[PDB]
Amino acid sequence: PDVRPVHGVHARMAEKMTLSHKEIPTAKASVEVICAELLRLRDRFVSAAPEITPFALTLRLLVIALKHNVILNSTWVDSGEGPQVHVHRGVHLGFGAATERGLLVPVVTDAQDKNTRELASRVAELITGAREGTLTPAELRGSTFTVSNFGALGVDDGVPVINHPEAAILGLGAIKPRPVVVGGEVVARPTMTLTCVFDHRVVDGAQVAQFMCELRDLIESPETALLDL
Amino acid sequence: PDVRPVHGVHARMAEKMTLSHKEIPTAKASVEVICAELLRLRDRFVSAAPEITPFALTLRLLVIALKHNVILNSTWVDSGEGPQVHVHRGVHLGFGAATERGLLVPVVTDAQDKNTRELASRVAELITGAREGTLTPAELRGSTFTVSNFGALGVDDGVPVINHPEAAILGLGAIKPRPVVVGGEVVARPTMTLTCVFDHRVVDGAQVAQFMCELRDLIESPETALLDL
Amino acid sequence: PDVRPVHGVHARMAEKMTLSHKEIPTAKASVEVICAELLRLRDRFVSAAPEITPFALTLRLLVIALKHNVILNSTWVDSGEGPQVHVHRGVHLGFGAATERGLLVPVVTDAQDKNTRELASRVAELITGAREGTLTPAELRGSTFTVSNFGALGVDDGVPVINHPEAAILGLGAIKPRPVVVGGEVVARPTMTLTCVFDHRVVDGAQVAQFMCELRDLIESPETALLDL
Repeated sequence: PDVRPVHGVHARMAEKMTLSHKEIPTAKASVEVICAELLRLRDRFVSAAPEITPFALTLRLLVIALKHNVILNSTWVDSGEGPQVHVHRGVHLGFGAATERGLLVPVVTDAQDKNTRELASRVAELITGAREGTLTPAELRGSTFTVSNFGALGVDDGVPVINHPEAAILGLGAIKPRPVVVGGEVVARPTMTLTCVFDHRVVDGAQVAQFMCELRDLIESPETALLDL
Repeated sequence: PDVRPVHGVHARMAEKMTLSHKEIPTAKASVEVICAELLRLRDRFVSAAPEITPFALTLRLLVIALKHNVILNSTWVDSGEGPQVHVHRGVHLGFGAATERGLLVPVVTDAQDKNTRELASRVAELITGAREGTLTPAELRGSTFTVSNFGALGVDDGVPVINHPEAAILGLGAIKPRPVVVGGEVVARPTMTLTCVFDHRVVDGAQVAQFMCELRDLIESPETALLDL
Repeated sequence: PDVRPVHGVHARMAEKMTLSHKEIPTAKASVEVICAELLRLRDRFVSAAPEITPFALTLRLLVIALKHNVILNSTWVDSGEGPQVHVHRGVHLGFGAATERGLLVPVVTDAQDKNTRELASRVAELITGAREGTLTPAELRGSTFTVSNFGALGVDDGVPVINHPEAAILGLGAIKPRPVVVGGEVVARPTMTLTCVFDHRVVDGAQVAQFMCELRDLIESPETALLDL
């Protein structure tokens, strides 16, 4: 066989993947989301601000949903005085950026303090930075929740691996036209499947469902929630 | 961070989740099921007996399918004289009931001996009991198979965790109108995705497929199988 | 309980399932594939060569995709000089064949060297051999990649277990008519969901997406790629 020694970003990925597999009892919950209004909103602003993308808007709405479902942004801890869940006050949002040198996971520090435009600009800088290889050590660490946008790569739905010691990860399926029922009629709509993989020690099914339903409802009516645009 | 010590129902969940993750090599099989006839049957009886719900009817049809696919209701055993599968004669059916105090898993003991009406009434008592916190220790133990109804919480499809030492768990996705093809035409129907997660030491793919196909076919033509109504 | 001692093909399955669960940090990626052209191509040749099946054509197109995405056909190795990925030059394609005596996994040795007709004939011999119990030890070993055709058993989508020490497995969902959008219209098409489960130490998300998108595109326009017919 062609023998490839593993180093760098591959070695660390391989390390991080093994740690998660070993420690975290996972479960998964998925919801189908209609993205017509999301893309309409994008169309409204993309000329004046090209960084307002469906991905950026989704991350903004995710931050809102995490502020309302705090248990999703947390860590299981056993060190010391018995079993504890540490619920994090800051949302430091990791997201995958696939590059020539492999995938990197830039982090939006204190995403909870950012308005839609602020978040969109920062995500754009981080996407650019990952691609050009100019990210600092601080921009590649400290996440409390992570997103995997395999949809941008053409995957319809997927099951990503929790970024240890986080309690959950969100996978974003591909946005494309699919058939859905609206007012009893079969119609075409842009849609996507969201899949949350979670540490079932930390988060229960009722909690994940509440989070995902909220996220779906924000994305399906984003204009009011993003009234800071 | 906000530090939450873990006790009670959370602590036991966290314990049960860890045990399953560690021991069970899982695989998953899903089938899409059309629920038009299921809801029609419900409509026929819900006035005189409000406990005949789609969930209750689904559990009844699940019991029938387990009686016909006995390997699904079993336990992997290594204690003693080598590897054994213990196939259980009784179907003691656990199901999730999410409550203020977390999720509980009431159990229908000897579900195999119950007719549709008997099962529906018992499920209703158990749902009430979980909500009001009046379940006995005996009503929270002894399951041989478990159902997770994340569909009632709005989740379209999901991957639940096997309730150790059981061999499989069934997830019930949300029932809602979705597009399907019937006689070559695209039509709206109420549908749901069923997902079975199974111990692949115990159950093989042919066995899970046979079980799930039977369950689908019962749900899609339930009137004859539930001729004890 | 009815106590069943475990031997033979069941015992080895149980062994292989446990090994995979313990070692491999998995992730999963799925794509929906339209199969209209695949079945049209089959119709063209099934009279003169009954072994040209949708399954055989899918495996042929899979081999092509693996030749172009070599990392999918590989093994994680830690023995010796640190972490290595061994990329295999031969594609020795395992596939599930469910039989009276359980499931067997016949192997097409050097599948990369076979033309469409050669592969189709060999797959047919191997299906026959598994059913009649006439396979040699050599025809049941040495795979570098494995396929699980749970679709033939009626399963719409599934999550199979990697055949250790392989880096990935492909699940083939059931081919049937489902609604899809084509040129903005909701239409009926035969479709299937492909699910790849992969060792995330070996393969990254960009690599799996590239593989799966290629496989989808081959299946959706197979006539040119199978111009050796």
